[PDB]
Amino acid sequence: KTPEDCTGLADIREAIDRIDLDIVQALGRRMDYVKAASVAAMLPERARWAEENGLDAPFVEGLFAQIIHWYTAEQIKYWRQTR
Amino acid sequence: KTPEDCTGLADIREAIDRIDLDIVQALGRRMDYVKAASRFKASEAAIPAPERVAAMLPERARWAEENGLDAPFVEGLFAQIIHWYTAEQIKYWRQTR
Ligand SMILES: [Ca+2]
Repeated sequence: KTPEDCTGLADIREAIDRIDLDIVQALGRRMDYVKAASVAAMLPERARWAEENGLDAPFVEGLFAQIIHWYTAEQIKYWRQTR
Repeated sequence: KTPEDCTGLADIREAIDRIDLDIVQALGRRMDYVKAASRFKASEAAIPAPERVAAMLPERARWAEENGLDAPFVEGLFAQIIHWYTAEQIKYWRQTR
């Protein structure tokens, strides 16, 4: 259901669980690409997307700095593991 | 293109942009739901239900492990999301109710 058609917290939770799983799945696919490849330029882009989507840019930049650094460190681990 | 079908770094960097934009857009839709949920709360202090959050976190962590990702990191990431959205829900609840 849309946010407007939600009749209670149970409807809300159905939608939020789906969004959050979508996010985790996208993050999983994101790692496959990073592995296949084996911040200052990436964050302004993502801060713009945040604003465009009605979200606080600096919070969303915090989320992406966290992500990008994790995936960078994992790429380094993965490289050593596979060479 | 799939990761295997990618011919160089350019393909991968653009796919990552599209995935990252998908996540932002999903996070934008998530905020709409969180703000709509405020209608179903009798008080600012019931934002959030502590047992809801307590069951949400291991579930996302478990999803992470099932998708090739580190549970502690992804659980921490969702802790931050849920926490910030809680604050945003509270602002919205106060403004409207
Ligand atoms: Ca791009």
